[PDB]
Amino acid sequence: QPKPIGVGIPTINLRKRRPNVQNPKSQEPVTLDFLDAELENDIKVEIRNKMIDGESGEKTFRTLVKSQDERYIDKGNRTYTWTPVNGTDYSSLALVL
Amino acid sequence: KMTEEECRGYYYVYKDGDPTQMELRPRQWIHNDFHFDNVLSAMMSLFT
Amino acid sequence: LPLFHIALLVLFMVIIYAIIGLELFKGKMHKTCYYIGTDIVATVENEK
Amino acid sequence: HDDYTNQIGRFFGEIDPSLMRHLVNISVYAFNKSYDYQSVCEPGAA
Ligand SMILES: *[C@@H]1O[C@H](CO)[C@@H](O[C@@H]2O[C@H](CO)[C@@H](O)[C@H](O)[C@H]2NC(C)=O)[C@H](O)[C@H]1NC(C)=O
Ligand SMILES: *[C@@H]1O[C@H](CO)[C@@H](O[C@@H]2O[C@H](CO)[C@@H](O)[C@H](O)[C@H]2NC(C)=O)[C@H](O)[C@H]1NC(C)=O
Ligand SMILES: *[C@@H]1O[C@H](CO)[C@@H](O)[C@H](O)[C@H]1NC(C)=O
Ligand SMILES: *[C@@H]1O[C@H](CO)[C@@H](O)[C@H](O)[C@H]1NC(C)=O
Repeated sequence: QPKPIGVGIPTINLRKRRPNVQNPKSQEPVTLDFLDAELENDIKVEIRNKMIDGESGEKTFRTLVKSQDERYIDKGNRTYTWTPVNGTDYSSLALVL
Repeated sequence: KMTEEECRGYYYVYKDGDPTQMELRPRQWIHNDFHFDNVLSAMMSLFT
Repeated sequence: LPLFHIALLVLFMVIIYAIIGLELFKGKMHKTCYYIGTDIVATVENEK
Repeated sequence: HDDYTNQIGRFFGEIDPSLMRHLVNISVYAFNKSYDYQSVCEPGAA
C-alpha cells in the first residue's frame, strides 16, 4: 500500500513551528522487507535466502498466517513455489497457494 | 552568485537558522547607496 | 585635578537618571509579539 | 454479571488482566508480536 514507511516515534513540537512552510515531502522510497511483510519464521528465511538468487524451489509447511485486520492468527498449510525472471535478475516471483 | 547576468530569478531565504523554513524571494543587484562611482558621488560617501 | 568636579557631577548625573529610569520603567519591556502560539518572535526583515 | 455486556468485543485483558496474564503463563493462549511499518499515528511531545 502507499504511504511512506519507517523510522520511529515521531516527535513534533508545536512550540517551534511557524504559520508557514509545508514541511517537505520526504523523497524516501517505500522499501518493505520480506521478513517484515509476513511473519518471521525460520522456514521463510530459508525461502527468501533461496529465493533471492535461487533458480527454482517449492516448500510446503505449517505456518502462522496473520489475518487481514490483525485480530487473529490462523495456522494453515501454504504450498508455495518460486522462479526467477528469466531475463532481468532484479526480481523473482512466488505464487502462494 | 557574484556577477551580473546570473543574479536573477528566485532563491531561498532561510529563516532563523534552520533549513526547514524556506521563503522564496527574488534576487537583484543591490547597489550600496554610498558607492564610489563619480567624484561627486564619492564626496557624498566620504562625507558620512 | 581640575576635571574632578566636572566628572563627579556626571557621576551624579547618571545616578539620578538611573533611579528615575528604574522606577518609571521596571518590567515594562517584557511583552512580546510572538506568533500564534509558538516561541518565535515576529519581525519584518529588518525590524528589531 | 451484566457489567461486561456493555463491553462486548473488547479484549479480555482490559477487563480482568490478572486472569489473562496468568492464562498465557500456563499455555492457552500464546501469542506473537510483529511490527507494521506503515501504520499512521499521532505525534508525541518534545
Ligand atoms: C529460462 O527459462 C527457460 C525455460 O523457460 C530455461 O530453459 C531450461 O533449460 C534447462 C537446462 O538449461 C532445461 O533442463 C529445462 O527443461 C529448460 N526449461 C524449459 C521450460 O524447457 C532456462 O534455463 C532459463 N534460463 C536460465 C538462465 O536458467
Ligand atoms: C510466534 O509464535 C510461535 C508459536 O508456535 C512461536 O513458536 C514457538 O516458540 C516457543 C518458544 O519460543 C517454542 O517452545 C515452540 O517450540 C515454538 N514453536 C514453533 C512451531 O516454532 C514463535 O517463537 C513466536 N515468535 C515470536 C517472534 O514471538
Ligand atoms: C495440512 O495438511 C494435512 C494433510 O492434509 C492436514 O492433516 C493438516 O491439518 C493441515 N494443516 C493444518 C494446520 O491444518
Ligand atoms: C511463566 O512462564 C515463565 C517462562 O517459562 C516461567 O519462568 C514462570 O515460572 C511461569 N509462571 C509461573 C507462575 O509458573
